[PDB]
This record gives sequence, structure tokens and C-alpha cells, in this order.
Amino acid sequence: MYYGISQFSEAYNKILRNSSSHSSCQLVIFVSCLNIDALCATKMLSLLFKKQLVQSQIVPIFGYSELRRHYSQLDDNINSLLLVGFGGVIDLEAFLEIDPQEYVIDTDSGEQSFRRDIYVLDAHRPWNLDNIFGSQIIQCFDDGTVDDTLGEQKEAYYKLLELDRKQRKKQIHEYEGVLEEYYSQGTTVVNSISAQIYSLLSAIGETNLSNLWLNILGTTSLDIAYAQVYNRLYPLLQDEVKRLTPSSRNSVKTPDTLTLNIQPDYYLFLLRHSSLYDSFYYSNYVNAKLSLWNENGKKRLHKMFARMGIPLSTAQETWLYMDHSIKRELGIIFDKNLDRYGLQDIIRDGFVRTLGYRGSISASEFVEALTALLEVGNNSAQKLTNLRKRWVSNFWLSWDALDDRKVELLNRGIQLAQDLQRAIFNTGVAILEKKLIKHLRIYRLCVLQDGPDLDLYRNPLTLLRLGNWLIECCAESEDKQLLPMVLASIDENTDTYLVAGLTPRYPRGLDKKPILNNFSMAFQQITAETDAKVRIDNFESSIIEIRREDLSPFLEKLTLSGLL
Amino acid sequence: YSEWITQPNVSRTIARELKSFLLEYTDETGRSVYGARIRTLGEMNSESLEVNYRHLAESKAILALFLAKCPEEMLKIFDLVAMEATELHYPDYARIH
Repeated sequence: MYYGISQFSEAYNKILRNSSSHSSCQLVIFVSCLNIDALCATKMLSLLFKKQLVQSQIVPIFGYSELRRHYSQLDDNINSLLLVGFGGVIDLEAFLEIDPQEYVIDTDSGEQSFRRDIYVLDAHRPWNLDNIFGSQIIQCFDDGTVDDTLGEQKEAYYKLLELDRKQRKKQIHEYEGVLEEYYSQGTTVVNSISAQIYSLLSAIGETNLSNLWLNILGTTSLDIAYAQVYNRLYPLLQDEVKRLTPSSRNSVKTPDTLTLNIQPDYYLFLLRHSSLYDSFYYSNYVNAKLSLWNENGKKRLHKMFARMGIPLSTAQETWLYMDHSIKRELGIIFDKNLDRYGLQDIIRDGFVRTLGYRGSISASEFVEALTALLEVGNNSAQKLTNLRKRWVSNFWLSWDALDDRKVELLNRGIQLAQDLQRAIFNTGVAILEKKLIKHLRIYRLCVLQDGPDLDLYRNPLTLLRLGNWLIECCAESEDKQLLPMVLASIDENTDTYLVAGLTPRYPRGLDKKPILNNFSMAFQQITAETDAKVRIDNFESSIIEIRREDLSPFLEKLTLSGLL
Repeated sequence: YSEWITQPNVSRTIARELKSFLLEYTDETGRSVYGARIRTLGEMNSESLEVNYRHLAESKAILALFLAKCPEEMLKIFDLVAMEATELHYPDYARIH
């Protein structure tokens, strides 16, 4: 619809027509921080606007409250906005308090033009239809979902808008039925924003190995939560790697050679920086398959390395110093054995980048470094704001880590990633050993009342690390029904729980249609009914924060609801 | 006794005998003892296998007699047999010890 993927060129041309000059800064980019894909999309977009020498501002934004604040203080000289990684699923024209007649200019013709554009680069669905059809100012970068899927909803929206007797009754009842069945769909990500910007760069003729690596990273960040989208996009990335790879063969490793291979990139955690043992031990999937949170699973991992013919001391060597013969033979040693433990999905090909003589890094490892930098990089309302400020500031450590000049910052990211995953793992074995997960009939509940490293989980991405670590474990069990999960954690400082509504998902190797997140609107319904004090301004609207005394009534009303 | 253990037909027979002992002696649960102990040995990356002598005295007791009267020869044979048993249980444990 609003700009299909065939016509992203026209939106970019409109940006350069309206909001580019040597004279002035005119372009603002709002990017949702705590989102790797939005970050990579913004980095690609900023390299584009640097090369075209467009004066622009990037603002990292935590959530909708800060969005409405920052929009409100924009000057009229700013005649284009880009909203990256948010905003598609809310009526922005209503939420930002837009009146189009305040922005309209130069009607002549059955036509209008406007003093400001608001381009939306968002992969979340379902779209709000006021954005996609109602607004003349909001301009969504569509992946094709609208044209593929929403013809009935298009017709219903326009006929209901037209329909200001028996026929009137039938029609209005019908199209309200359609729209109220389209809304109250569960939320879901269908694309990578970085791949949408990459398709724009293909349209303009701007692709290069740097922009391709950013696209690979932003796409790779979806792999944990949105495996189907990653599988959809992976062939196109292989095409582009081959198209942009140089023609030399027997290429001798040389301090100027940037290379970007497709090669075996196992589903282990930070393999090329951990030891081998640790890269198995702290992997979400390995923990899920082997049930590694208990001594029997630990015994199984030891059994595996013994059967592989790898001494445990060698397995615990840091990967660079780990035995070269094992490093050569590792693919064979895995092929011979991992089916024997059901770990066959560990085998994967992924994108590996190596620059000169300074090591090798997969997209998997690189996004782990970037996420760790976002998470742990650097009165109640003021304390909350000073925390959100830390996260807005962590954005620039992940941003600067994307630059090869600053690989020491990437190594900070690697170290923080290891220690974060360690904290997640210890919290996870605490949850499962003390059997914290209460099995309510409709959904599973886990609430962290106390424990070490509790002060990390007040960050949404760290909470989602733990949520994904739990969900892999539940998904790979045979006894459990696949049910949604609520994960909650008290902040003793603010006296508020941070609460996350998490989808289930199938086992990692199986293939069916996707599972949608309906906590996003269920939390809204309970919020709208209740007298409780709960914040719902996070862009990932399946996350909320709520006062301690209000949680148990909120959860009781939730489990009475039929919406999950 | 040592002159008997070192006779090569006797030595090869003793090797087969101890291998059969390790693979077939069980707990009253029917679980093989040295199957489980070898599984544990590899998990620990250990170089040592604890053979209970009373088990060897219960089955193939002549080997228990030779082990008592002539341990230096017998333990060389039994070490080769134990490595064979665990190499059977874990391929390429020769890489670990």
C-alpha cells in the first residue's frame, strides 16, 4: 500500500526533494532504542544520508511517552520525520494530535500537499489502518503485507468511512465486524526493518559490503524470537553476499581484506570468543534440548564431549588457543555426534565476517555484543527517567560498536554478553529448581520476587533474554502444552514490577503457521478496566510496568479474561 | 603363574575373558556394572576404572586368583582390556587418554 517495496525509491526521492539542503538541518530520525534491527536500519539510513550529504538528526527514543514529548518540541523547519522500529501499530495521526489542516498547503486539483512528512519504517503487524488508509501525512513503508492480505479490510475501512435503513444497518454492522476482527489480532514482526532499508538501497543503487553487513545484523537479530522471518529473508542475503563478494580465489589473508563468507555458524553461544564448553553450556537451545539446568543435563554435556573425543580441558580452552586440529575437524566431529543427542539443529550455515588479521565474527556473535551494549552499556518518576536515560545513552555504545575503528568497544560488548548470559543462566536455574513457574490454566506465570542480579531485569531486553531462555526450555519439552507466558520482576527501588507477555513457540527445528502475541491488547483491556496504576508506553506493547500492590488484582483480572 | 599368564594363547584368552566380564557382569537391577562405570569414567575424563574384585571373584574366579597371585602381568592385560571396553563405549577416547 502506502509505499510498496517497488516504490521505496519514490519516498526517498520525496525526502531529498522536501527535506535536504546545504542550508539547514531539516530531517529528523526517531529510532526506537532497545531494538537491534531499528538500530541497524538507522545506521544504514545514516550512511546513506551521509553519502548524499543530507543534514539530519538522530534521536533514540524509549517509548511512546518520549515520542509524544519529542514530536511536540519539533520546529516547523523540520519537514520530514522517519520513525524507525515503532509507530505502525498505533494511530499516529491521533496519538501525535495531528490535524492535517494545520499542515496542509497548496491544494491545486482534487489534491493536497503538506508541510511535513512522517515516514514510518516499522515491521510490527497488524498495521493500524488509520495510518495505512486514513492518514494523508503518515507514510508507511509496506513490506507487501497490505496488498497481500488486507483487501477486505481496505474495502471495509473505505465503505465505513463513506457510510456516515435496512441496507445501512447491514453494511455498518458488517464492516464494524470486519474491523473489530482485524483489530484484536495478536501482534507480530513480519520483516526486518534493515532488510527494508536494504531493498531501498537496492532501488537507489547503494548496496555495498558495509550496508550488506548492517542488513545481515539487523536481520540476524530477529532469529531468536522470529525464526520464520529469518528463514524467509536468509536466501536473499545469500544472493547479496555472492553478488557483492569479489572474484578472487585462493585469496591469501591480507591485512586489508574485508571478507564476508557464508559458512558453518553453529547455534552455540559466542563460539569464537567463549570456550567450546561455555558456548554449549550457555546456549539457549543446548540448555533446552539437554535440560542443562540440572546435574543430569550437565552429565549429558560432559558425555557428549567425551564421545566427541575432545578432552574437557581442551573444550574449556578459549577458542583462539583451543587446539587447531580440533578447530579444523570440528565440523566432522559435530556431524558424527549431534544427531545422537538430538542437537542436530546446532548445524547451521551463517554469515561470518573477518577483517584483515583481527579474528572472525559471525552475525550471531556480533548481535550478541550489540545487545549486551544496549543492556548494560554505560522521586519515582525522576528515578525512572534517569534509568531510561541510561538506556537511551547505551544506544550510542551499540552504534559506535558497528564501526570497525572501534573494535575495542565491540570487545567490551563481547565480555558484557558473556557475563549477562551467565546472569540469565543462574536466574534460570533458580526459577526452574525452585519451580517458580506457576501453571495457571490459560497461561504460565513466573514472578521474580527476589534473588541476585534482580537489578538487571528492570531492563526490557535483559528480561526478554530470560524470557527467551525459558521459552526455549519449555518449547523443547514433550510433556508441556505450548502456552503463553507472563514473566514479571520486581524493582525494589521503584516498587514496581516490570511485566512481559511472551509468546510460546514450536521446537526450533519443526515446520506451521506463526504464533501471535495477544498480551499486547489483553494488557490494554485490563488497563482500561482497572483503577490500577500501570504504564503501557513501551514500543513492545506486550511489556508493561505496574505497582507492586496492583499486580495480583491485575493478574486475577487477566486470568479471568478470555483474550489470551 | 607369571609363566602361564605370559603364554600368548593364555594371554589372548584372558583378554577375551576380562572383556566378557566387564560387558556382562550386572547389578541385581540387570544394569551392567562396568557399562555404567565406564560411562561415568568418560564423563569425568578419568584415567582410572574401579573394578570391584568381589565381582571378579563371583564370576570367572580363576581370573581373580591370577590377579591376586600375579598382578603385574594381569594388570597390564586388564588395562588393555579396559581401554578396549571404553573405546568400544566411547569412540576415540584414545584422544582423551
